[PDB]
Amino acid sequence: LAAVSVDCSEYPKPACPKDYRPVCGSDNKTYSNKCNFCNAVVESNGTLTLNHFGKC
Amino acid sequence: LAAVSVDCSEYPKPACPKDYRPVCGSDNKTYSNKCNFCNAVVESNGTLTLNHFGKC
Amino acid sequence: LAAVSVDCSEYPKPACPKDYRPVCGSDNKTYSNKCNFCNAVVESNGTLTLNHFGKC
Amino acid sequence: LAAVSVDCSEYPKPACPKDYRPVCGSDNKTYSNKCNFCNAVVESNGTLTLNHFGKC
Repeated sequence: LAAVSVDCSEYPKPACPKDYRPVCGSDNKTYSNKCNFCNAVVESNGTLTLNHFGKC
Repeated sequence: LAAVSVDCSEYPKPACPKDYRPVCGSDNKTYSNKCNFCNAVVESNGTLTLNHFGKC
Repeated sequence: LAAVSVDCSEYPKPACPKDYRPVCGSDNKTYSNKCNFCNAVVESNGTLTLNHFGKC
Repeated sequence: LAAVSVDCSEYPKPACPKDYRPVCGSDNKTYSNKCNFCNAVVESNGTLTLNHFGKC
């Protein structure tokens, strides 16, 4: 199986970059970057995942 | 799941290297490197993913 | 496919850090960090995978 | 979707480390490490993938 992926291991991080590189989460919300996405993933305890890269 | 993946989480980027090290997209197009591929994935909003590494 | 993943390709390792930054395995056990988790995945021969990031 | 993954982007590499960190390929062969696995993946043009980490 081949995928396109995000590694959220280094997260959470108390501060994130202000770089806009959007990720669409499975909550159908668009996270401004990987760092916001991943902070949210880890805190979601299982319930938030990746839908696709880019704006929803 | 165990997968073979490309990490596109730091994309898009302002420019890519000219380095040849192809990736075959799910569109059966060969992308000259990972960077060119991931810049395309993040614009495809969901529709482009990895097919395999190396030229199609 | 778009996934959320942990890269375990450089595992097993001789030792892991004591750093707390939990990962929940598909066995519903919480692994104190990515390194402890991946050392377990590579011994599980197929049966253990990621459930989610953070504590179970 | 949550996975455990390998990134084979930096490959092929003409030489590999002699570190023994086995990967089982979907050809049901066991590759001595990530570098041997990935060299083989890229040359396989699509036909070789990950089965699981560790010896087959």
